[PDB]
Amino acid sequence: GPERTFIMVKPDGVQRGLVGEVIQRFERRGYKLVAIKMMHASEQLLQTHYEALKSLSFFPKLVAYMSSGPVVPMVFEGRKVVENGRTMLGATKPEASCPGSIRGDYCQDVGRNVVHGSDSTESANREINLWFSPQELCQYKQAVDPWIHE
Amino acid sequence: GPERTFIMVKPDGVQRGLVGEVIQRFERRGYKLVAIKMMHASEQLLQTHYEALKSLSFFPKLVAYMSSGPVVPMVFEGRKVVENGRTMLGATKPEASCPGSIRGDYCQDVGRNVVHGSDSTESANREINLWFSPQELCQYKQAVDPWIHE
Amino acid sequence: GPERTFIMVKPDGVQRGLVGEVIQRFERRGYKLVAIKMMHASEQLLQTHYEALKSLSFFPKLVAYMSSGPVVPMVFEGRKVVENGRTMLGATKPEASCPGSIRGDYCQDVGRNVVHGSDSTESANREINLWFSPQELCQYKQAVDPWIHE
Amino acid sequence: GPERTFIMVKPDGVQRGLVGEVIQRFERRGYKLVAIKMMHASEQLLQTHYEALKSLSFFPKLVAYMSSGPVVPMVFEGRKVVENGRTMLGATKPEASCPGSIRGDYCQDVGRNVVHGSDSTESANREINLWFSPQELCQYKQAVDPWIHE
Amino acid sequence: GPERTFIMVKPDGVQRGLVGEVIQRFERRGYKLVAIKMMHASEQLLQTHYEALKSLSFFPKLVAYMSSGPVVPMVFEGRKVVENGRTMLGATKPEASCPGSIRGDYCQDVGRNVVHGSDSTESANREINLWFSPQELCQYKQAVDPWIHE
Amino acid sequence: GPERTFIMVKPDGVQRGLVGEVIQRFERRGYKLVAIKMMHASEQLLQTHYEALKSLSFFPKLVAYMSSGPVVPMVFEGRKVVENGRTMLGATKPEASCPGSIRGDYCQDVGRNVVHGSDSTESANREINLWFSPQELCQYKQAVDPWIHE
Repeated sequence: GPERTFIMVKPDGVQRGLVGEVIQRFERRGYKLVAIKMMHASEQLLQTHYEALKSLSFFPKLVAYMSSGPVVPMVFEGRKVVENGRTMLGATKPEASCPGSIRGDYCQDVGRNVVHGSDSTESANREINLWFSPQELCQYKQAVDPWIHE
Repeated sequence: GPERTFIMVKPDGVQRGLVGEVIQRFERRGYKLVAIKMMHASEQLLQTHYEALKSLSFFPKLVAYMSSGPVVPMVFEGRKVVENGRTMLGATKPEASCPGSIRGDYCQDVGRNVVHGSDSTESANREINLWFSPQELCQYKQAVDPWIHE
Repeated sequence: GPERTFIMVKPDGVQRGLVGEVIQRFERRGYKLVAIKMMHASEQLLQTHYEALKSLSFFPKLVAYMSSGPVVPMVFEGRKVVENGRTMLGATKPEASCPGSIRGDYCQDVGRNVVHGSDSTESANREINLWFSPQELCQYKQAVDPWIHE
Repeated sequence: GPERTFIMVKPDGVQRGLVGEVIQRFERRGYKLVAIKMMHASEQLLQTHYEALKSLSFFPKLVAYMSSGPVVPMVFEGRKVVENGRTMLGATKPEASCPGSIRGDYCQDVGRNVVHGSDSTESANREINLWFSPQELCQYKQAVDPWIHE
Repeated sequence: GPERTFIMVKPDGVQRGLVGEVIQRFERRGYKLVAIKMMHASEQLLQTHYEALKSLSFFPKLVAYMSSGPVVPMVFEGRKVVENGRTMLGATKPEASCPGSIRGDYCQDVGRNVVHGSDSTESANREINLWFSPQELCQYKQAVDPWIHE
Repeated sequence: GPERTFIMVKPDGVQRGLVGEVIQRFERRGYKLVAIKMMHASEQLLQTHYEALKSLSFFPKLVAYMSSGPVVPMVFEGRKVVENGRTMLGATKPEASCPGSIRGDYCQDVGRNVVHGSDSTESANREINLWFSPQELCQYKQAVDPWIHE
């Protein structure tokens, strides 16, 4: 690609002091952080982020909650990072999440499940460009590259 | 409920220095500790605790083992805490337990599997009241409550 | 002695989900847990606990704060456990605490410093007996004993 | 203030996958993240950041190194965060750093010491405003606030 | 048996500083380390180690990679250690590995999957004797033995 | 040098499952493992290892204890690794050790203090060559080298 995924710590993950933990789970798997910021996300941005859900009953409540406190959008790079990101986050519903996953370790409620992650490569490219301008995406050559992929 | 489950560190979990680890796995998922104590559990208490097993060949051996060293009964409170407790503990048999679970991380033998957890809400209410008097159950309002459930 | 010290997680340590962490720091140093409970501590108990401070301006405020939410008293056993307990907790003032200590890792304010620990063997014996009846103190022989002391 | 300090993961901390670890050390002490970003820092920015060092022999080499790969500037908020930040980072020279500090845990060379932190409140205010526009500084009320300071 | 399995940190696990982590995952499950060494493995040794794969297209490339940097062979002892070793390592393919497993936590590429583990008791006995002479296998009685198995 | 130090997990560190933990503390500081093995150390080897102590009353008891169960000698390489090794291990006496050090985190008795480390570069060269033949010392180029030292 290089393959990239969009990860976002939600307002409850910020409140509960889990930003570094989410980042560390990607770093220890050898994934490269290429962008990050903390922001108050606007209603208009969140409506576009969740546009696939705009027809559903819970969409207005989700958009208001996601603007009720700061969030931390970020972008990770590496092999199979989209599908591995989804596994590392765990099932949407925490009670279906296996331990070792972020939601299985930290969450008890689907509406407070700490972190968002792209569900497909097409979604990831859309979300990365929605939240970050190209100038915010940093590029570097990871020294351990020969030892993390063949 | 508020929903509550009964968790008990078994004599081997005490010996192996895993009491804090069991507690921390519930705390980091946002669950509230509401009771805890260390005790030598009597044969009569353990026979009542395991009354569903009283007809089985291994019951006398289980009751003697569970009174052979101190145990740490405790009670946790939060959404889906009974079913999530069972997932966090792992399969009864450690070799069937996924890593990330307590028994998958620490155990190799079903008869030394570190920790007990209620299997149903009806069992949890029975076990909580069997091991703790109402005066031992503490109540407080968790400050992070708005960020752990909706 | 066997030497024993009294450790108590304060209301802020309970709220912030640090009970298991405090316990684990003693367990991994080979210390034996011999008693623990969660309780709402009464004004009368806390006045006796802090009787050395009864003449000081901040005593009424300290006693009210220490009864404002549940606490977790506990007792640990092993060689040099009183003096090592004080080192493991860190300076009273978090800003004077070295990292690696509980208060240096988790605290920013002397009035919210998570955990209490006996300052002398005479204080420890007094505090243990103040908070626990003899029947609550459990005794067992630690299997790793030959490898934790000579 | 509210008191704030500027923390920056240096290019070697990014390469070595330590961004989340630095963040987590501040979060677990109850400090609030209020800004963060990943960027390629320019020579002009770094010369201003290090203006106190502009007369010294190693300044050109330091500025070139600090622009040789991406960095992660960030801002933390809470009581005594400037002086506690310096303690948490450890001595400038890793060999003088106590274990438990970031540089004592991860570093072996003063020129690759992973992370920068403000040395005074006057430096912190200058550095925060140098690296972040006011619109990038987020504000929220931490739910655990009553339990982290008095 | 006593049952034993062969575990080997591959060249990428050495480079990425994961030797202690692999060892610790077995130790915390109560397994006994009975042999370990760091070596440059020769082509002839690796061809014998992987003799089941000698007919396959990727065998020469695998043998050259496995001799391209030092490896850490080791031997662990305890109940069900072969089958539990395979679960703890995770699926061969990291993207099929559950979090909590070594490859699910640290790996993104099947050709850089950090660690080898015996797939059967017959393979384990063969591999142990291939990499270690009998004099390198140490024997001791684990003090916690009564608390890790019945 | 390249500078190297000799580290040895003592019989109590093996029993207590701390081998991986000792290794991980050096790895996360960027130090290179260059040799390791598990062995039953003979009286003659240990008398030579501790020859500086041969005149002292406790020497025979120390030599018998150090041969009473397997040990794990090892060798680490990197900048200032001898002096940093001593800091990471902590004071000889655990009660004088700061938290964050190995002995401050895990030990309560000077005669069961888990791990040995060279006290000087002259001692390190002697001890490395006493415990390892030159063929056991592995050499490789660490990919992160440009980011761990200047």
